[PDB]
Amino acid sequence: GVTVFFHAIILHKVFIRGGEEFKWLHYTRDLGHDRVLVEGIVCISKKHLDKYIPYKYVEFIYNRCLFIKSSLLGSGDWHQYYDIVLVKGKQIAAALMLDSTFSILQTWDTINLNSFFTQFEQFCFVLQQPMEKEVKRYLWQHLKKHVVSKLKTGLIVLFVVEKIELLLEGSLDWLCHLLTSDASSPDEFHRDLSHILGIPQSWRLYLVNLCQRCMDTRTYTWLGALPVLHCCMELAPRHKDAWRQPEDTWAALEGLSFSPFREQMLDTSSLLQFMREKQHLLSIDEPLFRSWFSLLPLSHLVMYMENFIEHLGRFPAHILDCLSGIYYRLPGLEQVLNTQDVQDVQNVQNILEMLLRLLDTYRDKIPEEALSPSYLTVCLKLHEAICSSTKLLKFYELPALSAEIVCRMIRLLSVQTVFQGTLAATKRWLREVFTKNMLTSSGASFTYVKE
Repeated sequence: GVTVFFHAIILHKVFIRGGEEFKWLHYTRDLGHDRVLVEGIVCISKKHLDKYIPYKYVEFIYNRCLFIKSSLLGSGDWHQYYDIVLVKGKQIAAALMLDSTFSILQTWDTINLNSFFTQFEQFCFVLQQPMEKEVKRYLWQHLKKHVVSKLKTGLIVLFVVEKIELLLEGSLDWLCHLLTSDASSPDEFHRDLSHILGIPQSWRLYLVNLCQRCMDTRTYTWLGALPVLHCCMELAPRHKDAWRQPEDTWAALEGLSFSPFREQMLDTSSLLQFMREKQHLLSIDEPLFRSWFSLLPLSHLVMYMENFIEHLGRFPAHILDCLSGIYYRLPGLEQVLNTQDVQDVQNVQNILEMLLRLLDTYRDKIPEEALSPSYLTVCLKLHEAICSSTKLLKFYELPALSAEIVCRMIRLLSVQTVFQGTLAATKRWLREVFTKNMLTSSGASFTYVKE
């Protein structure tokens, strides 16, 4: 037989009766609050599964209907809830459902986890189609109260809110802090995440819908949660032309539109402060750095390479990523160089000087397993842009720095073609810059003082 556990809300004796599929109970705990929760167990045949089995309580209806659906039955027991014998009862029963379904998470293990998942799926199937802002608000209340081993509960809360379509109304902070792993080690992170992510479920989609929020609502705590998403993403390895990968893949932000948030986030100082607080994350998840490099505007990229110079010293294979990131910003760079604003051009010069610092300082430290010649090409791209947008002569330092980057990359190691392209771009820049002769008609003075 397959068993069903009916619950109900309201001396007298209650009885369970209906169709003869089983013609014509016990006290659980009298909550108080002017109500009692009365339950009952009954085991029906094993062939009556997924069949309508209307029932009754002797009940006042403002016939009930059961569906023991074979798609949600686990060990073989079903749990029917929310039976009342309205909105007030709905809220009370939501509270009790939350408490009951979380009373199984005591011994975090695959067994109790799957039991919780099965009970939740069953009851929510019964709930969403029984045949509501207040309900969502009160459920958020009880959830926050019951919850405030942190990563598992964060993922569980995320799964729940996505199942109950409970948007995080103004407090993404708390859930993103829960999903933020204080673990300073990668193995510990994977250990905390595995027992809960190994379950077949839509973790990636939930995390992506959580990350899109906190970006469309203009916040930053979600960054600390990016690592988890990455474990759920199962990203692919880099190839011979990693530069050809889109910015969303290379940055490990698939399914997220970050360019709008990147360009519309008006306070990047707090972003960098949050980052520096959670710098340990960079060690447990490699791509995180990249992701961050992708979520920062071109005006606050040097600070990101400076504050986290130590990490790059521990992880020099990230230096190259910087270049890649800058490549994915080429338009903006050009948008800045095609103009003559000294501040932004100077920021770009600073960026390139920082990249040269990284190369030289950490020239004797990069791991040959991450030093692909693709970056050479990437560098060349950069050069071309710096030589195509930089029209004035008082900005030779940027073509010079680009050529120096190419030189250091070649020294780190096709090559001839990249050198040809670099020389060609330099000659083109000199041509489009030196349009008049070097010396005056008399020859006494030069035309361009800086030639």
